[PDB]
Amino acid sequence: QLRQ
Amino acid sequence: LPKSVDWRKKGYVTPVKNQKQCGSAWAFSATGALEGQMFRKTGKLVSLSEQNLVDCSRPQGNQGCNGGFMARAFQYVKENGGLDSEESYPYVAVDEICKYRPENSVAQDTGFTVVAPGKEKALMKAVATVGPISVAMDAGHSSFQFYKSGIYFEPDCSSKNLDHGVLVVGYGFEGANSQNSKYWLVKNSWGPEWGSNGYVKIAKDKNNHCGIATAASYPNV
Ligand SMILES: [Cl-]
Ligand SMILES: [Cl-]
Repeated sequence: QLRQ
Repeated sequence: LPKSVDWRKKGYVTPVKNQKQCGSAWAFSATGALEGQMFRKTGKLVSLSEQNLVDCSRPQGNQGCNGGFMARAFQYVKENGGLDSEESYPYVAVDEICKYRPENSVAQDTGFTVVAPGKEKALMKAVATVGPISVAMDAGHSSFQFYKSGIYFEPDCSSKNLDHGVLVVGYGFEGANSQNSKYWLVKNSWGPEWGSNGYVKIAKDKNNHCGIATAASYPNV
């Protein structure tokens, strides 16, 4: 998962 | 087992890295675990290459910046015979040509060990006796994005539908009672600016919160  | 464990205090863990806009958390989780096992085997802490995993492990079923799995990464290092250092094969956060060089390899593994699925006490034992452990979690929450301090506990967390790979570097507890207010010490790959210097305390022994013990593994070196 990515940093949003 | 010990009441608390922190492999960072023993030299097993590299500083926090940043996957940036690439779905490569699985690779940082895998390099973190391999970093701690190579440290236990040799006494040298060497940062390993996530880019090497992203560019070269599609045959094992990984998809570079579109996702992957730590066990597939340990399978690649085994099948491949090695893994390059971060210094020699730098991270650029995009899918590129596999440039694996054996002469730059600083790690190897013979396969991996899986922690019994869903068992937090089994993960506790692996963490205490082995070193940092790769784990999958459900990180798909604004509360996780903006985490800063305290034991993270999110009602919307799933223990079965997971979307992020991270590294358990230890566990501990708050207060004087070691049997309550427990937490997993987790290294993330969102930079040291995210969370608490790049880390997060995730509720422990609260029914496998966010799935930390659902898909845990470590490389055999
Ligand atoms: Cl990711
Ligand atoms: Cl995995």
